[PDB]
Amino acid sequence: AFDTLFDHAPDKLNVVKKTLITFVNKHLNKLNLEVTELETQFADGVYLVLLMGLLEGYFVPLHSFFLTPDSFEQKVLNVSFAFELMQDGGLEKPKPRPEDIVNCDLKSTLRVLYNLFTKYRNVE
Amino acid sequence: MNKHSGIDFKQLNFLTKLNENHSGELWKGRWQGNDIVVKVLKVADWSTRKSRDFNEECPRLRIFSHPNVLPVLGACQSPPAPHPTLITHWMPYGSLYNVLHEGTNFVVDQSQAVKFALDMARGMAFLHTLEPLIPRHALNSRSVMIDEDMTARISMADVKFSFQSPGRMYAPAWVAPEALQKKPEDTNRRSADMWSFAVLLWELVTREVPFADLSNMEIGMKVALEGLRPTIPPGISPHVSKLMKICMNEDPAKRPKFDMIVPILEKMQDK
Ligand SMILES: Nc1ncnc2c1ncn2[C@@H]1O[C@H](COP(=O)(O)OP(=O)(O)OP(=O)(O)O)[C@@H](O)[C@H]1O
Ligand SMILES: [Mg+2]
Repeated sequence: AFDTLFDHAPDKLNVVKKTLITFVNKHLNKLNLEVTELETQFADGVYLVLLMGLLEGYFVPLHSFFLTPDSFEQKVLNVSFAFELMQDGGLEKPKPRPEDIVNCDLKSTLRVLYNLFTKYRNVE
Repeated sequence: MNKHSGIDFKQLNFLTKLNENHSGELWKGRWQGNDIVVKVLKVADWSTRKSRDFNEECPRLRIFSHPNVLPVLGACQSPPAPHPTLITHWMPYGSLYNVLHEGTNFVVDQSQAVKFALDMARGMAFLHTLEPLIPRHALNSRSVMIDEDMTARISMADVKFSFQSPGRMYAPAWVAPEALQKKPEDTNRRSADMWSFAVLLWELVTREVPFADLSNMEIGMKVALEGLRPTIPPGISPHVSKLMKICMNEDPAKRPKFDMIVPILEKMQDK
């Protein structure tokens, strides 16, 4: 499904990218945070955790994750925690490994965000 | 020996469902001649460890010795119950939140609001004498119930278990700035609870939900990191203003204890 959209549709891919740039900025701007590059600013897991709370209606206590991760291990933990929250929200377990997001596999970064946009379309 | 087997889930009469949410569901029901609510906790990755923990954590909520504390009547262990479940007596007016913000029939007057404050302060003073404190007990208007005679009672069935939604906060507007950021073990829990009471005072004064226009994530992040606070309400009595301000001191060490403010609130009732 999403494989064809990434690999075999460049024109549509960029209609979805700008969408996702608007989508995540719609929510993170409420925290005075801006997302200018889809492919590198989600890698440490922080904005994914913050996004999940903005999208499912909770705050995540700052002692529950690494607000400023100082290691590859901490970013992997953040991303894994974000995937857990995704699963608590009704999504099935994401297909990419948490390390794939931390390593900027764009097909993985976009797939996670695509499934977030798809699910939380009507959320304001 | 196994001290307590708990309540038999099979003995519960589920009458009508009141809620379904992140924790599970809540029903109105009956059990052994009692009108009750039944809180069904639906926990992902249930394990024998978590079930053991539930059965050790539940007895601490069975507090029958203070009028402003609403005990958990008992709990259903899982196994053999389908889910970890707890029961509490049905409170006809629902939560303080319901009474203040969702009251379609009457508006409670400010003498009743002062009595609610006194009730909550008395119950919190009692809970603060427990050794150790009940873990993961947050004070907010959704976690206080209003009984048939309008007595406010701290809801022990709203204390979060160790396995229950860890890492998520659905009522951050009542939480002390330090408690939004630091592990409970690195905070003075009693002082953090007094901040929650200060927000309750604000709620009783304004009859508004604190930060109602903001999402929970916005609330927690802006209170923790950007100094966001409720605005003192205009033109209230100096005595109420001073009490609100000292209970909401930015310095946790300078906030009063509940047993200190109980006599202040007593003198605030009617002669
Ligand atoms: N002992 C009770 N008696 C009467 N009504 C109650 C009682 N406890 C809860 N309720 C009511 O049921 C509603 C739903 O409460 P519920 O516990 O399911 O959600 P919550 O308190 O917002 O979140 P949480 O799951 O974290 O406790 C409450 O808003 C309240 O009206
Ligand atoms: Mg509850």
